[PDB]
Amino acid sequence: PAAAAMFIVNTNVPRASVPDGFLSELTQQLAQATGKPPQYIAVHVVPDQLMAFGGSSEPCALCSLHSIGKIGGAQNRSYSKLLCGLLAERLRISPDRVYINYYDMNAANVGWNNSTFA
Amino acid sequence: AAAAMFIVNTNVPRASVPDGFLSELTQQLAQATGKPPQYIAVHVVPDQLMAFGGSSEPCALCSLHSIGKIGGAQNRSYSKLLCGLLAERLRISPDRVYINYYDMNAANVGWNNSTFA
Amino acid sequence: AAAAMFIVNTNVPRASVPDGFLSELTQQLAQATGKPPQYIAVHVVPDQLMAFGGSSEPCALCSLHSIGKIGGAQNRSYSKLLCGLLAERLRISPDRVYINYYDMNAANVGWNNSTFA
Ligand SMILES: [Cl-]
Ligand SMILES: [Cl-]
Repeated sequence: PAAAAMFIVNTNVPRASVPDGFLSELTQQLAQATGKPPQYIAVHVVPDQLMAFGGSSEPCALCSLHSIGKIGGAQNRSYSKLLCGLLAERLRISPDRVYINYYDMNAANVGWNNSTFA
Repeated sequence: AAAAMFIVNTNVPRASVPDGFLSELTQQLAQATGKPPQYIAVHVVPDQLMAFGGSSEPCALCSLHSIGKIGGAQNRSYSKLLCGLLAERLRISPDRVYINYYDMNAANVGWNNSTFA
Repeated sequence: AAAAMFIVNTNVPRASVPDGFLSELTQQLAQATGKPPQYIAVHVVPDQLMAFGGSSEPCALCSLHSIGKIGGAQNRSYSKLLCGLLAERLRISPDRVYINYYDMNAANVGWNNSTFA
């Protein structure tokens, strides 16, 4: 599929708790997992959010992975283990307090560089 | 299917959001969707640079992602509920609120190292 | 249908977002989509922690959700428009912008206590 993918993390954990290296690690790990070049992976981390999961304000995250292709039942299970693992290790968020929404984007529906990936 | 998540982005000030608002959203959404509250997630983002129709009046852009429980009649019910809460608690007119509803396939929601498929 | 909404998330600092940018996006999107500006919502989020291709140079991740007016040719036109505006006003290179396009079903957009069904 065309090369783009993007991963967003929204979390209540504080800015101070995001490791140096985290966005770079997300980029490299997602490139590897999706088979996409890192040049076309975008990552976005949003700490300090007002959020709750199950009515509790213990650490949690709501995430999205938008990808042109490379989305499906088995792949998404694999991404979830990878990404929950990174959020647990790096941000100290329990995997049972993380949702990740997966979106398979059509290339014609991803704009870039004044045009689209179609 | 257990999961649902509601996100509100708004231009109203942080100081205007009541202390119990996340808990109220959780409880109200659990009742509206029939899902246990244990698996409802909520997220409120105030102080945003955002306009509705070019105007700086209070407004909101929201999303409700749910595995199931999404459809024409249900979404109407959720809009009345959620616009009502945003009006009552955040003083946002319902005609300056959009809510995008997403019926998520269970295979497309990750949680706890796996997906809901 | 009247509704559309445009969201920009960017790592450019808040002080670099010019006065009047939300209004310009509203007017330009209204012209491009044929929708009245009164039902276009825009949302800009500066100072984000982002990387694009591993780099923290200026970049943006954006969404355009619209009832209708979404398709291959229209999206290419919107990308030229919106990348143009982000370059002109926020000094972001077009090759560091993604815009996700979503054609929303009217029944899945809540507004004013109901939906657009
Ligand atoms: Cl509850
Ligand atoms: Cl530029």
